[PDB]
Amino acid sequence: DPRIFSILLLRRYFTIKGVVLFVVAALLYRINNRNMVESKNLYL
Amino acid sequence: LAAFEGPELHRLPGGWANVGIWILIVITMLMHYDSTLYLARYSEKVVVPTAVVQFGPYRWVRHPIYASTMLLFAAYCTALRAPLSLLFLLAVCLVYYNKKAKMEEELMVESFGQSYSDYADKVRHKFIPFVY
Amino acid sequence: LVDWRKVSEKTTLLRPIELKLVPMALESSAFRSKFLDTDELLSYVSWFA
Repeated sequence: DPRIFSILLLRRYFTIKGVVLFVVAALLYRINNRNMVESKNLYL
Repeated sequence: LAAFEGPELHRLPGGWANVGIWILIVITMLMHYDSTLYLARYSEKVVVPTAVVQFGPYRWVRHPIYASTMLLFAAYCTALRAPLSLLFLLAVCLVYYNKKAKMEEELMVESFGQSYSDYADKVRHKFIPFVY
Repeated sequence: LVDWRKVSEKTTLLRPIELKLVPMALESSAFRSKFLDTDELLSYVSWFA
């Protein structure tokens, strides 16, 4: 129910804490799609 | 039959084509929960309704619990992208659910009098919205 | 749709500020007749708010 979010949203530390987890999640997702060996053939 | 007629496992795509099963599963869970809650918030005992429920999915369809079970059936069958098994599942579940819906509908018609009659006149579609 | 003559004959003992607050209470009592649930109305009210 959007009101459940909205009551807490309408009520400096929290934003920075939430944006740190944003760049950490971005890092983990970006590292997640690449194979550790990009060139299997050139190392083969 | 959905398992077998469906293709081999890791070849089905991803990306933006796997959002449909997400939203359909969310819809069937939401509609089933609403149907069960609206059916259980009025009955005194386990299944003993007092008034007629005509709220939530009941104002779109006469049997939303059965159609939600139907829709998660279709969700599993559509996750593996097999239309024919979805159709046969639809046929058999339509037959049995329609039989059981007919007995329960005549029971509440007999038991409640005009109330369920006008409720059924308000919403005719028994299983699928404006299809059945 | 409301014949206000008979409503005036039903509010003879009343006062102008209550004569002003009559219509919304009248609509509420009109909505009282049908059969409806609290939580659906509450959900719609929350969504619209």
